[PDB]
Amino acid sequence: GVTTFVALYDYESRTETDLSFKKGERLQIVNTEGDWWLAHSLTTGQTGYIPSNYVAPSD
Repeated sequence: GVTTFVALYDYESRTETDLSFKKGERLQIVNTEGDWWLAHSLTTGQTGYIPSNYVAPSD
């Protein structure tokens, strides 16, 4: 199903495959095994891996 999170802190992309996002962005997982998740930003429309410890669940 849909699994969504909100960013607690800004994250700047530093690799070829991760995703930059800002505090407050809504992100969905494209599941939550592990610490790095493939995500899509509902805010920005971009995608990439995000660190799970920068985000928190959001209905």
